[PDB]
Amino acid sequence: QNVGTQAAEEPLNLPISVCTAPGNCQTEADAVVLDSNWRWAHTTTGYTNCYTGNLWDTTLCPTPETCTTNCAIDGVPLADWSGTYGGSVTGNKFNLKFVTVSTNIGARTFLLDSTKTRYRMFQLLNREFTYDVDVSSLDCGLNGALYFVSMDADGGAAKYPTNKGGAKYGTGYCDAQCPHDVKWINGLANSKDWTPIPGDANSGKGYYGNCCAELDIWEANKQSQAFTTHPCTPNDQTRCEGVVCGDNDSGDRYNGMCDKDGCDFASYRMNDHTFYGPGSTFKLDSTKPFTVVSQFITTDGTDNGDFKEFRRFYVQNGVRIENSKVNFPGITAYDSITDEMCAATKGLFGDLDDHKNKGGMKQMGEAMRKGMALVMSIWDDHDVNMLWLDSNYPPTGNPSTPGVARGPCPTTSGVPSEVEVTQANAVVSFGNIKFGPIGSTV
Repeated sequence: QNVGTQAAEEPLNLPISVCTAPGNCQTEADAVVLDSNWRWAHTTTGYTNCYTGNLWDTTLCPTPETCTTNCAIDGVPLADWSGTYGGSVTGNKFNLKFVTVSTNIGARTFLLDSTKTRYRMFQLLNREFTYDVDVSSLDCGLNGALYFVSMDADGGAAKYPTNKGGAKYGTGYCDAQCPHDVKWINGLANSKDWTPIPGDANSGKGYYGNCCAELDIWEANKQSQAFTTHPCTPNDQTRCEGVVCGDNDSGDRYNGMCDKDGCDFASYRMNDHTFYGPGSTFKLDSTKPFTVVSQFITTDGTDNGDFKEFRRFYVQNGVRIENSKVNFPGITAYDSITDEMCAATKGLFGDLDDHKNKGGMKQMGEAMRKGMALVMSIWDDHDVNMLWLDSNYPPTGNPSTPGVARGPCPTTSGVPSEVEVTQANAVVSFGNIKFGPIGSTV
């Protein structure tokens, strides 16, 4: 995309901590940038929309190349962050409102480095990543997500010279779902064969998808939470078409370059229904804030080893809370993501181990070694109504069959039109982000 001249781009300042030992950290003066999908797209030498509602203008965008020549994405000024997009920062806390009323629904954002010209790339192997979260106002159907993806640090600017904005304009998004709803891919409008998504007034799908590796630290609302590894072959940003995208709609979910299911550790799905929930007698009380700690263990305990284990623990009101465990007869009580856990649990659930097909923890680790961009988002799910996270999936499945039940939400929950009314004022908060060696962040 070209860059428009109507509004300066002003990312929100967000300090994080880089740590060397427990309680010995230094501030890193980073910032938050809005994903290019949420930006106004208009004519390069005017005010005329190139995209309105869920459609590209066919006169301006008869082809992707012409669209890209004629159109530009514009900046987010400071005033518009809260007023239009529902984003705000107080000290080291970042807040994202779900619905902001001209009416904005959801948000996806990235962490910029201290220069505000590149994404802050995190080399996560043999490191610990930690943050405080509040998901108390997110119920069934919503997801306040924090995760990493194998985006380029410059959003693709060096690879795709028609991308003028780079990381500064939140470009280059890709993930392990190979999404077609990304409006700008490889520096070009994804306007070919663009199709609105029914019941989604703001979104559509273009000819291409954009694939890359994804490490989900946090997919969650107050009812259920998960962390998940998604390797791809290769891991780096890859525009896809046809079978390579692994499109759900053509029966290709397991035929593409990315592991779409991922290998998940989701406490409720692993059959501990009392670990996490909205109340003081759950082990971890989702009505109150808490700290989420993630440790990425290698084979030799060094930065050069292969990724072998994703460990997790929590801190809430000064109380250390170890992760829940897998709880099925004849299955080891795993409390972390490893290749063995993935094989054993997917075996039990009858899920295809595409994680293993894509190179497993080792391949996931190669993405983490090269460095990944931090994503913070809030969203509802127009495909599957978040049932995969917090309900029975498939909805018609027996909840006593291992793998089906992922949370207590009813199978009628999560319809975007309903959650966008009922949960309009939901806000996820991510704060006090800390990054360092294992054992350094609490």
